[PDB]
Amino acid sequence: GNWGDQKKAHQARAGVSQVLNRLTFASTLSHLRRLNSPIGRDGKLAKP
Amino acid sequence: IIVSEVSMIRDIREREIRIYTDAGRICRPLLIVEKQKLLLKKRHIDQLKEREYNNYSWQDLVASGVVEYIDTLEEETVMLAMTPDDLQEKEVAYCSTYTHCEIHPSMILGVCASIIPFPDHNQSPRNTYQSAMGKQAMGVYITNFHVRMDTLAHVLYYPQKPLVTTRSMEYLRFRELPAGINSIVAIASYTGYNQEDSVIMNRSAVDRGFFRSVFYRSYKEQESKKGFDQEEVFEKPTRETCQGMRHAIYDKLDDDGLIAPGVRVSGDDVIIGKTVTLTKRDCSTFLRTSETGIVDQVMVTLNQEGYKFCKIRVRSVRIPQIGDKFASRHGQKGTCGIQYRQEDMPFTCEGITPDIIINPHAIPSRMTIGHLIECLQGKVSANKGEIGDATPFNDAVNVQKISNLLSDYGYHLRGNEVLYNGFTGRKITSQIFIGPTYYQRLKHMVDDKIHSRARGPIQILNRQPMEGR
Amino acid sequence: MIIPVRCFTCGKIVGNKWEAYLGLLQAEYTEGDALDALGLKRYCCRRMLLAHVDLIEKLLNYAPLE
Amino acid sequence: NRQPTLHKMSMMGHRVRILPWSTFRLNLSVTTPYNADFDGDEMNLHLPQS
Amino acid sequence: CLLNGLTDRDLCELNECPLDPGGYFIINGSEKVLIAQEKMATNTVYVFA
Amino acid sequence: VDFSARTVITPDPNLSIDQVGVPRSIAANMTFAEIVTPFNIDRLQELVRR
Amino acid sequence: QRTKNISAISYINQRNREWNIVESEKALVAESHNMKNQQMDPFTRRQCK
Amino acid sequence: PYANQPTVRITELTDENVKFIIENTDLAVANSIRRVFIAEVPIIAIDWVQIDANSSVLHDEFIAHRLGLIPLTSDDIVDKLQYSRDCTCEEFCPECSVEFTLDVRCNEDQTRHVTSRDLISNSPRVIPVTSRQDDILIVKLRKGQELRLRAYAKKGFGKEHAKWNPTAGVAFEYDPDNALRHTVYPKPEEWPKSEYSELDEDESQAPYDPNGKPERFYYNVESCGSLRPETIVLSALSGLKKKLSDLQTQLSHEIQSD
Amino acid sequence: MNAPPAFESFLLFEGEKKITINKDTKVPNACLFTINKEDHTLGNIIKSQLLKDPQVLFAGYKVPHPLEHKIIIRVQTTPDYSPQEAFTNAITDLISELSLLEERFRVAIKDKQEG
Amino acid sequence: REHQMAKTGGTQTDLFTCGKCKKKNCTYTQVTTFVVCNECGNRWKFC
Amino acid sequence: QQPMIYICGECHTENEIKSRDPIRCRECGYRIMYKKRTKRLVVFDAR
Amino acid sequence: GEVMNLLMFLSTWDGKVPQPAILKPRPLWTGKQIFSLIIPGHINCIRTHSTHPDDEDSGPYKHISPGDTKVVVENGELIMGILCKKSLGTSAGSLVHISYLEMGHDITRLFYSNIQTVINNWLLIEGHTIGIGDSIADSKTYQDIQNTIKKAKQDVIEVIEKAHNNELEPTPGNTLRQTFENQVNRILNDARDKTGSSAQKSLSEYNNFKSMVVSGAKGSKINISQVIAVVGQQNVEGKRIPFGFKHRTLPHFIKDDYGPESRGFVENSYLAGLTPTEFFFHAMGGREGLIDTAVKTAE
RNA sequence: AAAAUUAGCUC
Ligand SMILES: [Mg+2]
Ligand SMILES: [Zn+2]
Ligand SMILES: [Zn+2]
Ligand SMILES: [Zn+2]
Repeated sequence: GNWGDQKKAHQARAGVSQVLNRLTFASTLSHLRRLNSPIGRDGKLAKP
Repeated sequence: IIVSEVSMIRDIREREIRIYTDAGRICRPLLIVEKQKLLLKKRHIDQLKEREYNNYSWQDLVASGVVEYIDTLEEETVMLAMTPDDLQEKEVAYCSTYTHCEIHPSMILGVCASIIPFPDHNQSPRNTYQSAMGKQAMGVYITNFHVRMDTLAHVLYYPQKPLVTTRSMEYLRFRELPAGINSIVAIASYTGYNQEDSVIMNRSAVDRGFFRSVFYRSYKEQESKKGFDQEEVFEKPTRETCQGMRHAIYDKLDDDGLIAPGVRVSGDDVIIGKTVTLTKRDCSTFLRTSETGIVDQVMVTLNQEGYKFCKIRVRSVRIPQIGDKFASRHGQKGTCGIQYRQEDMPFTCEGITPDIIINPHAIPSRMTIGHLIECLQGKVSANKGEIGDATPFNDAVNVQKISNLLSDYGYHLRGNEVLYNGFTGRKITSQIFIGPTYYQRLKHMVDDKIHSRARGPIQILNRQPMEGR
Repeated sequence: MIIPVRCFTCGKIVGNKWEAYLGLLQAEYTEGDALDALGLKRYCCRRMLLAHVDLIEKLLNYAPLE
Repeated sequence: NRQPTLHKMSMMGHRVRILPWSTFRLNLSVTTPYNADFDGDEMNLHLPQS
Repeated sequence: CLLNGLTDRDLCELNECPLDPGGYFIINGSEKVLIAQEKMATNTVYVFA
Repeated sequence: VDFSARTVITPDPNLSIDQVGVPRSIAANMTFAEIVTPFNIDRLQELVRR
Repeated sequence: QRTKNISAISYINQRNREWNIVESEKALVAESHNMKNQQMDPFTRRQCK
Repeated sequence: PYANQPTVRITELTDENVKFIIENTDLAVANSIRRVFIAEVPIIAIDWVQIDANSSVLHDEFIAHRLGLIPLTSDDIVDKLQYSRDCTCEEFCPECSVEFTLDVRCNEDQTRHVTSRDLISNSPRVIPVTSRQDDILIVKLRKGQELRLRAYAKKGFGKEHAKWNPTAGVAFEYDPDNALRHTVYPKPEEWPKSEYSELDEDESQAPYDPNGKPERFYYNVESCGSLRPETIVLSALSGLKKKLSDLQTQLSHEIQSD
Repeated sequence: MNAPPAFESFLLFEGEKKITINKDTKVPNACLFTINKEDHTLGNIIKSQLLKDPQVLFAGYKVPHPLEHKIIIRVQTTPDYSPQEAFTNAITDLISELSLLEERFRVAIKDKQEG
Repeated sequence: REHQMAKTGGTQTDLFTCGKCKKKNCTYTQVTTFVVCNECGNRWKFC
Repeated sequence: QQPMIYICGECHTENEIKSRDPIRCRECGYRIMYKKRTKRLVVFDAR
Repeated sequence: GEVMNLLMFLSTWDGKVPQPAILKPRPLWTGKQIFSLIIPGHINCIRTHSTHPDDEDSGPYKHISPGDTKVVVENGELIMGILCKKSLGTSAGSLVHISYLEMGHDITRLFYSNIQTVINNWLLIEGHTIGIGDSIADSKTYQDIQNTIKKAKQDVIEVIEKAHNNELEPTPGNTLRQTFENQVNRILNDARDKTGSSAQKSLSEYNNFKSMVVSGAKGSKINISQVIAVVGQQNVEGKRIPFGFKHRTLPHFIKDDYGPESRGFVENSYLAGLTPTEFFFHAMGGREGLIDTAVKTAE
């Protein structure tokens, strides 16, 4: 899932590729059609 | 000359026309409206209704010039309209200049939201909680589940279909692979074990196979050449040659080293007979503690490297017991508190004992009237004998009409009925509210969370107990 | 995946009514009429035939051999 | 005890009673201090050894 | 892919179901899906304050 | 720490506010060290034999 | 292999969906026909300006 | 300081359900007889399934579960057999159980429908419900699959599990007019009259009655098909009588010992 | 995993007494009967029958805990009528009543069939 | 006038007695019914 | 004298595979094969 | 029968049946009379029930209340009033607080146990529930609510007209836009309050929402008002819905439409469903709430 | 009796 080179993996993004959650058809669909913002996790701001 | 994805934005206030063609521009289709009237006339509807017989499809509509993809950056400069007829006939002059008109308002919802019946009758937080909890519902996740060897696959025995389905989920494919059962839910406080967000299930219902699901767990293991002298191989580790060995039964598996299918297993039991030569060390995997399953099938093959690679999956019949986490389609999560036998559950004038009993106090604080509407319409649909509709914005489904229908079957127009104290047989002074309603079962079983410890294994760095069940 | 054997709430045998219900729907009847033609009075037992999904067919498509 | 221990009334002693099924139980009145909700909560249980 | 526009018959014969949406890679025998990331549109002037 | 347990919780009004409904598995798994004494040597003897 | 059951189920499904389509159309025409009066408490719609 | 002289009157006797009425009896007795109908009624049912070869598409336990729910006619056999727990022999003796065998294999191309008719019982009278209306569908087999097993049946009652639950649904109801006010209708006019209501269509509910005790209990026991309804009633009465007799004996022994 | 078996609700365990008498001390002529492996079925009818009897000042049962298969019946009679004989009389008359009801039901059925 | 500050709104009534000044004038706000003293200015709420 | 019979993946034909042997079907030739059910006393209670 | 049965669920019953409040024509006990036996020792405390009209102590009937309020306990025996959270909940001078302060801690533990074990066993006979029947109005309250909402809409339109023609003078300390927004918000809040009051006064004693709210167990008058009368304004960041697009909330509405529905005012109620636009705005409000919850938990 | 790391879910 590290969208970058192996040597500098930590410098690249994380979670870009995830394991498809095959727990129930609805979950599969939701997963295949999901988004994710690059903003840092748990940011103090609340506009985004 | 211009594909349908391109977008032209006209900036009036400042004379700038900005056209975008690059990818990613999220967009959606809308109907066109020339002056006050749609381009989607009966001709188009007729030709389209005969689709799947000749060749007619969406592309025909897009080409004919009736629909049109507007991207968000262009959506800011179009006087959209909600429904064709209602917002155009003739009234106080609001805008009278619409340019497009949405297909159906309910099409804003997503995938997990859409299966929520009457979402507009619930407070948004509960809709969101339901959206998240839907992804945790059990059922048939894929038809060819018996061929998959995935890890942690749940499957439900009798996944019925919702008695009330939204028109949108017809295309979500939910009705072919449902994730819940229609249960006769009675909102009331029978005994007390369902007071703070908890439910009382019917022991007899469970005995009959109410929500009875199954739990699979796959395993992956292959042999490899550890080193010039080190090497792994499948073989029953005997009591003499193998120095490293566990204090567990090994004869349970056959000589080949792979436990045969349909064999009772329990926690801390050998599932694969891997031994590595140093004489040999028992470097073999065991079933996780507190699993207690039965072996479904054993798969053996060769990986890319060409070594013997085998996969084993164990199934487990998970009877619904107390502590299991259920949830309706409205965010009314809860955990089965206690289970009563049919003799003890209350009953209507006829032998209809509720299958689930939620707390009444869960309704007012959370404002989930949508749940009540679902229950009423479900009772009506059951009696009539056909699935009812719960599309979000319908303008033709109110409570008064649904009640009027229900009153034509000898039932209180509001859905309440007179129950009988299961124990003594005395009527209940208050008229309980009982009806069909679609309930799910989450994967959060109790047996997967219960844990204990008394001087267990210790870490190597700081001599403190380990972490994780 | 297959029609249950008994109604969860009531207990009346309903497993032996799936083929009959399908036949009645096929010939001419409608659901609301077929259900009472089979003799399912209580609305608790009707959800068995209305809501039940028939996945065993899809399962049988994956014939092991031949 | 319940995992978020905000204030003193979040770790109180109790007398043990063993019951068949596999779930911690506790009188509802004692729910308010812990802030538990019986909607899939988890509550730790330590035992002294002296 | 090998199932491009293939009838449900062959899919069933290939131990696959016609309902599977698809659109997910198979690495090391795991279903990997790419989450659509989002960012600021390029080649457009923004005036922040 | 050892001698810890974590399980879901459910209401149970028939128990007093100071009681707690532990399961059977957890009860069996944990232990309490008790000093032998002639006042209760018989009880511990029976427990050991069991 | 699918001559019985597997084919009868498809036949019943197709006829039932056709019956549902005609049922919906008749319900629509009936709703249009019975346009005498509509006085209901539990329903409302916005009216700006 | 003694009991009462209840009367009984059947209104509808069929081979599928019985509707009767009990008058001059206490509510506790009525509801207790109900709970005995549902819970404590001896009946035969499959309880031990040994599966030898199952190539169907359902689980191994799915077959056993379903087979647990197939009713078995026990009109005159339940009274004779003894609970397996109290048997004085090893293995399921025929004196204390009824053996079943099933062996089906889909050879032809058309899918099989393994129905309860495949359960070849050893005893003549203990058979699933097919004597005199399709049969309970167990599982569907496709060419090449097979299902071989044998199961034994034993006597139980609903209290232990649902499989021993002879009654489909007991309709118990008393005082159809809300004469004792045991329920308070916020709007009595809105409620539909009970099937047993003698009250005319004008009035909504009978006038209050202070010195009024519940009598005239209406029953609609509905047999699942295992036992005949009147047989269910007789068995429930006999079982309750036996439980009281045993309790009285135990109390007598306890008092004498003291 | 810790689900108790289904036979523990009605079948006695070795050493457990079916019925235990325990005299109370707070008021004269008051005993608590404790019944193992029973439910409301066998306690409610006895409670009602004791209520019918006029010499019984107090009568009531309870279930200490639903998961436990046990019930306690409290009986308190006039000083000249011990609660034991009250219990015996209640059960005896209740058995007589059920037998009479069975006989009447049987005759009613046999008359209903072609009659 | 413009420099001033707008007075806090509320339903003035004399049905509530302020415990800080003994006066009956005060204003109530429903949302729990908060009470603000009119002259004394006692602040309280009723559930 | 048990040669650890296996079931081919797609052929659904039995095969005799012993230790230190390639895992392939006697015919066609595939790399997948499952095992056969045990012979133990698989006894369930229809509960 | 019921009195003797409930007594069985009492760990501190002395064993004596209290004299029934009504000997003839038939021995009938009262709820308060039974509940007294639960109260331990000789406690004394005074409390006011939730629905206690303020203008009752001043007038006559101070010590004999028509509404059965003014909870008075003497020698640990309930005499008047209806117990609610104000008397049994967690509040200074609540009945349990007095019991703990006067009697020992164990006495208070027994008090709790007895209260629950008796009240649930009696609830078995009584029964509690909730359903559509408890959410429907009387078909006149709907008329009042519609009239009130129409008046509110007319008033906001008049305010907008005055602002457009430059007649609304800036309120002191605020700019013209600020005073305009303040007036609109006050008008909408007043309308919502009037509708809620009308809905409340239109309920019946048998209604279950009212029972749960007055008992204070779970809910509030605002919940009922939203369920029946009208949801209300959907604010974000302490203000009305902003203009995400160019000078307008959603593509449906026209530019410069400050009207109530064009800015978030959910005119419908949860029983009668929601128009799509107000549904979206309600979603925005819920999202704001969730974000605030997360940041609070983090900080 | 075994590592480093990331992600999802939950009160
Ligand atoms: Mg919670
Ligand atoms: Zn039913
Ligand atoms: Zn025998
Ligand atoms: Zn091969």
